[PDB]
Amino acid sequence: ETVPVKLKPGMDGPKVKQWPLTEEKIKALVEICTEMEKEGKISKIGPENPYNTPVFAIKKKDSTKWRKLVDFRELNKRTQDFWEVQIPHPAGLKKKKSVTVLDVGDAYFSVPLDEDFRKYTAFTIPSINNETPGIRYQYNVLPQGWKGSPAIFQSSMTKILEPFRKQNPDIVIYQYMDDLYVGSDLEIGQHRTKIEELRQHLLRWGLTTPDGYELHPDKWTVQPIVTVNDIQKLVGKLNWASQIYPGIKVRQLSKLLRGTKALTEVIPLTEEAELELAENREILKHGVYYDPSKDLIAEIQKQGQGQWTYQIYQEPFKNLKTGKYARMRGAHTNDVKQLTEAVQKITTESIVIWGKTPKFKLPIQKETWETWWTEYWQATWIPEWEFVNTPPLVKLWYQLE
Repeated sequence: ETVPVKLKPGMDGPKVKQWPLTEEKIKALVEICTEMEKEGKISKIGPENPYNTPVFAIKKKDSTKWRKLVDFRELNKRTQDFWEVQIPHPAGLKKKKSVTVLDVGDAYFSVPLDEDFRKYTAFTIPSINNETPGIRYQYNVLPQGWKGSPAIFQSSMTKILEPFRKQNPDIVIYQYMDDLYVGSDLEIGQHRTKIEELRQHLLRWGLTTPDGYELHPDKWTVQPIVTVNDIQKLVGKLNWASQIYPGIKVRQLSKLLRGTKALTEVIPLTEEAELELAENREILKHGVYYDPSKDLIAEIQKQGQGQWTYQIYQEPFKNLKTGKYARMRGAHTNDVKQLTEAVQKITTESIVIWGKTPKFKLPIQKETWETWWTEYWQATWIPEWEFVNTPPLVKLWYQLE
């Protein structure tokens, strides 16, 4: 029985023009869709259907095989709120040594979609070289990219993950849309095989996965701190921290390090050193509070060569996070391609940290972005974005600024 779903009250279905596509991407979309139809994942529809949603084709990682990407941003805004289902967002996830991202989207296609709602998923596939009108389809199954899919597939996913979660209590698995984020502190080799065990478990359920994507949230921000061998570790950490806090205490701890004492030797804790340790922990340890009910906003500025700066906030001037991205040496300069990668990363961070995608303000012209962005986009999701409003300067040769 299809889980009944409704649009938000007083809201109609999405109508969004389908953007023009390259012959190559079209030829891929046609072939992809022809097969989705044979499998009954989608069905042709008649002229009686007003609604439309935009579609494109991307390629993930090194894969030369095309993936279809539908833009549900409108539909998702207009869809009912599933929050009843949502399991508070894990804070520990961002702490983990390694976090891998799996695309579970294939799972959704085994679940039928409510017959009443299907009309709203309508999309148009342009023909080759626009020789004939485009063909319009809809979704008979939970589509990838629609916020309803994960909410409705929740119970089923929980069942699939249960055994592995029981078997690995120290591994955190968190889902956002079509992606499964698996964190852990395990040695990278151990972690990797844990992912592979997972992938083989999901495969037992018929759920197929593409090779994972490795993240190291450890390296996103600069971080707080934590036998004779151990006392050397501390002293080394304080000396390092000394270049930061001039008040860090050293000599008292150094006084205990004089000797031939072996690694095994256990040094006693003197009342002289403990003062330096308690005061050090004291210099170790505010910020701005994050409100789950509000929205995350991300502003991006271009710093002029390879450089881009960003801030993430809710109320202006109060920033939850600020950072910078820079173009690699030896990389061609393409501002859209670079900006596209920055947006995807900032989003990945927001997803991992607050479990939410920020609304973007992009330092670039609307036209440029909307033309190019799909070329460089590797993500299964798209955020909301807004372009700074200024007109670009148009100057002919014979004109003087």
